Amino acid sequence: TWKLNNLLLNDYWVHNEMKAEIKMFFETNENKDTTYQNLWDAFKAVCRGKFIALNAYKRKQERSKIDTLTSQLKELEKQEQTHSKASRRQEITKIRAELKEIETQKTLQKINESRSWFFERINKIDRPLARLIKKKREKNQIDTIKNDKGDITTDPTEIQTTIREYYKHLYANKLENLEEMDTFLDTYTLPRLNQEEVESLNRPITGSEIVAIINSLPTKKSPGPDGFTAEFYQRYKEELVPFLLKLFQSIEKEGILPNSFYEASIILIPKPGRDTTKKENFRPISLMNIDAKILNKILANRIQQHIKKLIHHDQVGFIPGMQGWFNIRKSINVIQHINRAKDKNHMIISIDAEKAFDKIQQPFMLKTLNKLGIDGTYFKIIRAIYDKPTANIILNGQKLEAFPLKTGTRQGCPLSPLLFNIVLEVLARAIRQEKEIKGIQLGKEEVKLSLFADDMIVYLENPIVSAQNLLKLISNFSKVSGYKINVQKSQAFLYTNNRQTESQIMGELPFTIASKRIKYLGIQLTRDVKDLFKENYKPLLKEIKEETNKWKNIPCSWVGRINIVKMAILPKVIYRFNAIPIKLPMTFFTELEKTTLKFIWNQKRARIAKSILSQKNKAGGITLPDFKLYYKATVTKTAWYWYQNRDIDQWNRTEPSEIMPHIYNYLIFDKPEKNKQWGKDSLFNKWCWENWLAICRKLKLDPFLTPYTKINSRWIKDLNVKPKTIKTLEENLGITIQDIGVGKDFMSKTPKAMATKDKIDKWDLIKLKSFCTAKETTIRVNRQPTTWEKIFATYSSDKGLISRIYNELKQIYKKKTNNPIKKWAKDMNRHFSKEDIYAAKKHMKKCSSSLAIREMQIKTTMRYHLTPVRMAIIKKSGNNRCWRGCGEIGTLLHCWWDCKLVQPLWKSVWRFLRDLELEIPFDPAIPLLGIYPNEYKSCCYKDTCTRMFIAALFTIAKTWNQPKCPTMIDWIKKMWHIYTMEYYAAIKNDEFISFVGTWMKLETIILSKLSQEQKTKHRIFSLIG
DNA sequence: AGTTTTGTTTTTTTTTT
DNA sequence: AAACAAAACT
RNA sequence: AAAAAAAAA
DNA sequence: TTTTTTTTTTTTTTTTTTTTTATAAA
DNA sequence: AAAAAAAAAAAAAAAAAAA
DNA sequence: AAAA
Ligand SMILES: Cc1cn([C@H]2CC[C@@H](COP(=O)(O)OP(=O)(O)OP(=O)(O)O)O2)c(=O)[nH]c1=O
Ligand SMILES: [Mg+2]
Ligand SMILES: [Zn+2]
Repeated sequence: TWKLNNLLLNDYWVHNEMKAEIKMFFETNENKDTTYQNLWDAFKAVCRGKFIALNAYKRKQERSKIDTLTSQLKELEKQEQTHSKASRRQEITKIRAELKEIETQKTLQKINESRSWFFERINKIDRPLARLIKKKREKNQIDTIKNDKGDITTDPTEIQTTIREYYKHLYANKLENLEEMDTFLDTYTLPRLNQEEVESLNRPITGSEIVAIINSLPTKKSPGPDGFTAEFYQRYKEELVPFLLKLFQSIEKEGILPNSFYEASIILIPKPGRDTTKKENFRPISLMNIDAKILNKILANRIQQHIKKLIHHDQVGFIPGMQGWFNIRKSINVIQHINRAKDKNHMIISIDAEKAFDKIQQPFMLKTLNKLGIDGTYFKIIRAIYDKPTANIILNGQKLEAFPLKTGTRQGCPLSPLLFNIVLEVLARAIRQEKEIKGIQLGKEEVKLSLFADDMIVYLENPIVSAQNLLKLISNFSKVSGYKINVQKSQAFLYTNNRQTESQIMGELPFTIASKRIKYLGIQLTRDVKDLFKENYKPLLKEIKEETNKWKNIPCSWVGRINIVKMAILPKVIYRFNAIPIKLPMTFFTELEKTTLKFIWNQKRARIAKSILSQKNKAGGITLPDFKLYYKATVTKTAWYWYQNRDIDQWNRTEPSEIMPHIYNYLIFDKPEKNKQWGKDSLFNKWCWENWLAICRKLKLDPFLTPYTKINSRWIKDLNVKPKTIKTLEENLGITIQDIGVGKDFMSKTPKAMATKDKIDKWDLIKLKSFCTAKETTIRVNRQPTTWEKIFATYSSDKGLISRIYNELKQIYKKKTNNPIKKWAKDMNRHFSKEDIYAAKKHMKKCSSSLAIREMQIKTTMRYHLTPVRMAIIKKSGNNRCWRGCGEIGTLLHCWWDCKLVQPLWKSVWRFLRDLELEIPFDPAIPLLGIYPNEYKSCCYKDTCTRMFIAALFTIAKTWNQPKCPTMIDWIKKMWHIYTMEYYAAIKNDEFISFVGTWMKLETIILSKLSQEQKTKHRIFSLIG
């Protein structure tokens, strides 16, 4: 079965022929003998045909010379068989060499192109580095399976039969009891879309809407069974979009899809931590055609606009703008309530749906859509999509016969996640409505359910009655929906006053009782909240230690190892902070940094100080992650939710009410409270507040009355003023006191405000007028806001909040450090200005795109290398002499510049610089640091000079302690290696005009100095000429 | 008149289901 | 994390 | 070796 | 209930002690 | 020579006692 | 070498 090889899309001739035939197919064929649904499948056939004809012809053309030479040679050598002739034996000898020459040159180019690709990526957070830490990928196979007979057997046809028959059976059984489905849907109260929303769903698809979905498709994904890639649609979107628009208009009008839209390829994924050999345990992941996914993406985006009307905020999975940590913190707060409660009769139950996406009954799903009020062209298209889907299973690369998908949503489809949620929402609403399933009461809050996708947790009081009624309702839902739970795999915490009472409830109920802990959404919930640190954070330290211990001999530098910590460790650390932001002891951070540094410096003491690595300005953009500042950024982030005061955030309201419940709405940018006994038992919120204050006083802010103080605040309420006035001001004029206006602008800022001014309750203006015009009020409110205050007040999106706060914290806590560039200036007798020190830092960033070349420069400037002077101090000795043996004292400036063994190389480089007909002083700061005197600071030739100098640095460093001269030829080899890596990358990225500028002059000079012997031995030949 | 800063956009990997 | 472009401050 | 949302660099 | 004193914790600064054996390539 | 760690000082918040 |  064919696939498009994306490499063909690059090639100038291939593109021109395809663009020509796409025009020619549609102009010829398009008429009313054909439906557009048929015509689209006919187009794809012709297009797949032409790619095959183009690929084959291209491959012939590339081989034509060796084709000819091999034919011509064998002809002459058969002439040898009758009579053996000297001149022919010469001619045969000549050509047989040239055949071997061409085969060599093709081989080398393939190696150099591969090395060039790796040279761009090395030590970067990219697929190569990610693959280095991971084990070898698998090619999925079956050779042994466990049989319907109960046998473990290995016959190839018997496995193909046993797999297919099993998956065919899973999807086969569609329910038929439509009248019972209606009865369940009438039993309960459900939302409805209104006429404006429904009109939005059914609106005509447009050409601009299609191109936006094409632009966003994920590159480097497998194609569907027809073998066209996302890269194809992106390449030809100019031709394809007019015809695609005609396709979707025809589907809207008729509700008939093309036959290919139904097709999908199942590949079998083994589930984590379970048997391969059981057919029981695989996940079927589907590949669909890209044209069908374009349509399905259109429909999913439309319904996503409305989804918050349909789905209650107890569901956070798949929902835009929601967070999984919302459910984790809510659940921990409920568990604390039970721990505190004097009379215990309570249960917490974790439930998961078995094969949830596969077992949804499609007729129930379509009835649900109508009941919510979705009908018209949108419902018509959804019904067509489910009319007859089929799968083929691809096993060991072989394509099995196809079966119908009569249950389930399509498990690799963009529309399937939302459709599953809408169906599950019918059960969620029914549980909330039913009052003999009793929730837990937390002051003014009742809590019953939290959902994440198909994952469900339930909070009950008086479980003996309440849990039985829950099970009964789920049975009724199962009969109509198809949804099913495994009750034994469902885990519960049970709380009772006596052991007798526990034994009764356990006897009656089907659930598994967890004494210590339940794993949930990535974390451990504990039966007592005291345990949170022990179960979550202590295990996380132990797991990081083992992980770095395995990696300890991995072959990358300290630069690459820093990136490994960022890529692999940092995400799981942040996730745990965000789920459970409890006060952590200082020893936790001490152990985490010791472990991480010991890995980066390969169990040897650091070569560069962690102080210098702290800031991006220093060390060329390599930065070490600060775990304490990430912890502070996560704890402080909660304050953004307190200021927003959103009705969806029930997780924030859930902490112990005991003295006073409202206070968190009043804390931020609002007046200090005398009472200091709120939050006595707070797990999260009290620690958040203490961190917020400490940062504000570090900044020397007054946090308590600000340009962002709300009208809905204690400041206005301690003025004893009627809520009708408060609401009037917000309705008319906006929410901040600065929107009212203070001092001389009290209402006068707009006519709309003075239009408001008369309206308000008579005496309350005199109260307001006094406060708003007071001398202290004008001073505090009129000041300019800081960047810190803008984070919490200004932004309507929680998006990207940890990264903003962390960037502020790094400036607030910015430390002083030693500068290596100053020590260089002392090793030489010279002063570097601020402009010189700026040039050194920029150069260390901009010397290359490759981290390989950048690392070498960074090590040179930052004084990485050991010296005899340093080593004699360490060993407590007086033998500080140059290791090369020239007899002088081994300072760092001796080792790089001044040693007589190194000096002949540097003079060689200055001879080339005269052949480029530059002129530069002979000054160690230019090649080692990148600091030029004030004339040459501008010059265009610096990119050439940078390549010459960094090549010299490599040559000297390679024989650092050796009693021999660095040679000129080793220097030319390095400079030619860099030239080669840059050439293939410059083509791949279409940069060849830049490349020719830098290298062209230098390349001519390198070739002029070598002999033909040397050029042959070291394979030095032009890639430009 | 010149350089630095701030924001958006395109590309990588990891977390949950 | 990088690059590019727009606006303000030195 | 596919889908959705979220997070960081 | 309010104000002042005392005690504890955290963060920053300064001084003292210890190191590593060459490096880049892989 | 250079980096890290330990020790001491300084400041602010919280608690208890007195006015 | 650490991809497709
Ligand atoms: C992990 C994962 C999940 N999904 C979707 C589709 C199903 C739901 C539920 O997945 P679940 O872990 O419950 O598994 P489930 O299918 O419900 O089977 P069991 O719950 O193990 O019976 O999430 C997916 O599309 N891709 C994935 O890689
Ligand atoms: Mg499930
Ligand atoms: Zn020397």
